[PDB]
Amino acid sequence: LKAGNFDVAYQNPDKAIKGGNLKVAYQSDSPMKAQWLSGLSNDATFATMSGPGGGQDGLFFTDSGFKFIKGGAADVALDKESKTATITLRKDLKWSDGSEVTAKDYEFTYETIANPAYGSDRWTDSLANIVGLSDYHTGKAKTISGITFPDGENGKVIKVQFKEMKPGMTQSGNGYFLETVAPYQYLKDVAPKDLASSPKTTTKPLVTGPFKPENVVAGESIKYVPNPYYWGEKPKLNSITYEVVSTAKSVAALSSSKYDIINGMVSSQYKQVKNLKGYKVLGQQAMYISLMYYNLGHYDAKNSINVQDRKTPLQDQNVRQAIGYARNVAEVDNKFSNGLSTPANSLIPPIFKQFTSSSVKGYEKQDLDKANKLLDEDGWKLNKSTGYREKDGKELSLVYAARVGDANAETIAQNYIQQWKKIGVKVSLYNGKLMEFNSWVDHMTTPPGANDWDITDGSWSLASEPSQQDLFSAAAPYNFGHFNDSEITKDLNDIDSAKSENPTYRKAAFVKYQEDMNKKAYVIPTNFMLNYTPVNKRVVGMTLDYGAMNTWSEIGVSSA
Amino acid sequence: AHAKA
Repeated sequence: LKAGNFDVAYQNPDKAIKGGNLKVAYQSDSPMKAQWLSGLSNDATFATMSGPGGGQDGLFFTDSGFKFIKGGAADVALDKESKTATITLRKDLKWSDGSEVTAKDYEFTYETIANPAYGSDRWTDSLANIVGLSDYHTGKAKTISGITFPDGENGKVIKVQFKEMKPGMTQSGNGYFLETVAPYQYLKDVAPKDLASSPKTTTKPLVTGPFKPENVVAGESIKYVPNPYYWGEKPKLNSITYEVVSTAKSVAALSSSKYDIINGMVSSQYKQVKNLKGYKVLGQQAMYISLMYYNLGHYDAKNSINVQDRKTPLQDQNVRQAIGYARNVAEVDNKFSNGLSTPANSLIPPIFKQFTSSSVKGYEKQDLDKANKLLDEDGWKLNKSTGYREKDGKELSLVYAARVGDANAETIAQNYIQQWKKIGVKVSLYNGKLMEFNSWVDHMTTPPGANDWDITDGSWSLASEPSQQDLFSAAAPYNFGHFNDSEITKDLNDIDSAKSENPTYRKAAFVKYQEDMNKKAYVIPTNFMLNYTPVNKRVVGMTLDYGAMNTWSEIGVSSA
Repeated sequence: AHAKA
């Protein structure tokens, strides 16, 4: 497997020893917050650092596209006609004290999120689609009627009944049902309001993963040791340490061999890392899209709907396409990205092979000739004295709300402004300078929307169920440019329809959506990204494959 | 499900 020029795995020619200590770090300038219950945890840093311990007790394995497969701590099966997901825990699934993981432990996760007495921030409207769960959530019911136990609470099977099936239910991260267990017998006598701050969920938890936390240093680190009761094979390693490292100290830590692996390293730091001997740098495509937005309307908050009613030459499809074709995204990525940005052909990255195809063509190749032709044929005619096109005596002049963030952000925006000059479009930065991130978020998300920008850039961390209703639907506040198109609405709905419970149909629906979005050009995909990870050359079995389910048990070292 | 970033 390759991701760009990067290897996804480090194929160590040397065998792993039996034993050893692996030292891993996560780059963060903010402390970890240890919370072992998924429902009560809001810290992404700790969520990653929980990996050796089971990832906050995740149950389901997936393929490399995040589609559920059998063979993990539990299996999940959908039955359309029952409207039910059935979760079957393995016979051998135990907690790290040797207690059995039972059906109650899965139901208890739902209580931790849905009963407000626990203080969870993770309730979502999606959960209201489980029979009886909204009523449990609001106190109307004392149990969750939609969750049943074919073989009792102390058996291994849980049935979850829905009001409606959803096609995303075969993707991890879908949110319509949950994927973790919580140790009910261990935690049952803690008052719900005290659970999140209990030692039992912070410093001294029970877990289900290949390692268990022997010591947690608040804000900083976890020492992991083998979990005797893990259902899989014993791990190779005798211990793993997982520590927070600051951005400012990561490279030196690599120089000093303090860590074998550092995760979360940002795109900036790379050329300091890429030359360091003794490391193999692996890469993987990120769950990420960046894109260019055109401002085409406003958001009606009272009616929760985008109205595409702004006066702008960008209402013309030809103009939107031309401005897309004029960019030099590939060249910009070559010049500046250190290889960590690659041009997007579509709005969904190819991580999701079941929802994407490289056959989908977008604006990944500059085409100034096409851009100039589109504008000409739309009556935007090139003025001799100025070098800019006009229609009814008005120049084609746009405001670009480019933002701070990328290290070469200024330079990149200027690249684009210069390409746009080549097609006779005059483009200036919003107030003559880059917008700070918080100001940009405010500008884009405060209804009804501003009228003083034309072009902007946005970027998103995508969920492993990648429907984009929350980004581009007519009702979405995140639809920053406020387009509303009947064909796109039909396409978005088709992706989430009952017919899309069939994966071949859903693929086709995603592909049509991606093509239609490109053609309409209300938004223009810009880049995908690559995450990089330095790995000490002694590490054996390391891979960033999203399909690799057993890495913590398999990983080892070739020498102590 | 998706967040700015």
